Amino acid sequence: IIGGEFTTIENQPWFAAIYRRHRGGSVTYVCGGSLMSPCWVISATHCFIDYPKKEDYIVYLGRSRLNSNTQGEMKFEVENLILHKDYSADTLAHHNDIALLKIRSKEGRCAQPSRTIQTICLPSMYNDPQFGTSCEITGFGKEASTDYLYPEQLKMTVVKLISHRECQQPHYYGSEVTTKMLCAADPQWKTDSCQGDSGGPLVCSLQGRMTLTGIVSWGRGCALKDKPGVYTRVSHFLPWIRSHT
Amino acid sequence: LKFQCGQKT
Ligand SMILES: COc1ccc(O)c(-c2nc3cc(C(N)=[NH2+])ccc3[nH]2)c1
Repeated sequence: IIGGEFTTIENQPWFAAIYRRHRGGSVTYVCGGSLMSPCWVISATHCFIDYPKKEDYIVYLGRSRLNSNTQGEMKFEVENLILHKDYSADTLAHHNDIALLKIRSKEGRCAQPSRTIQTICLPSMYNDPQFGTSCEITGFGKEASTDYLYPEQLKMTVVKLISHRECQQPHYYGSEVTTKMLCAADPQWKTDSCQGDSGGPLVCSLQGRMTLTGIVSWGRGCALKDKPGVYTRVSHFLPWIRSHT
Repeated sequence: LKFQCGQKT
């Protein structure tokens, strides 16, 4: 995240950190995700697309730091990895970029509620906030496009949703953005999501609840003028989500 | 005890 503040998981208790193992000894970070229900985490298919081996991923809940342990964290293996059939990538955009990971702990259970682990609410069918709404995004992604390392502390920032009309302007993204995507930017192009934040949540308040309105998906550069970050519009995937959850 | 989606506190 460019800009933002450093935070702790108590502030984003539904954020999930997904790592990949290289038995060479290291486990590296892959993407973020959100806990929908005790056994299901939702992320982005593009995070897995290249190495769809569920057995090598580890999911942690209740984690405030990237490579050091947080007291209260839970570790899970991925029992099912559901990528979106029809996912497609082009020169920028990812289409149908949503994935579901069913988690199981070594004891055979799903997540348990604590002060650092909570689910986030889903929107109702095709129900979104109106452009202008401020939502927050969280993650362990880069702090600057030139960085080649990810921060160790979890960060968060607030961004505003913009209309499709604004985002589909030719000098923004044109038609690369569809109705199944949402764009969000900082009025001052000062804060934004970046490489490493893919899969994490775009949370807004909808009908009184903190709702998972988008999934961090793509964007040209990070915190660039007229280049908002694009998110998968969760409200348009509700049937898909239910067919599997 | 049980989850309450969206609730931090
Ligand atoms: C360079 O290779 C990769 C690999 C995985 C990614 O998720 C990304 C990535 N770029 C990203 C850019 C943005 C943004 N708003 N500008 C958000 C998430 C991203 N994730 C880049």
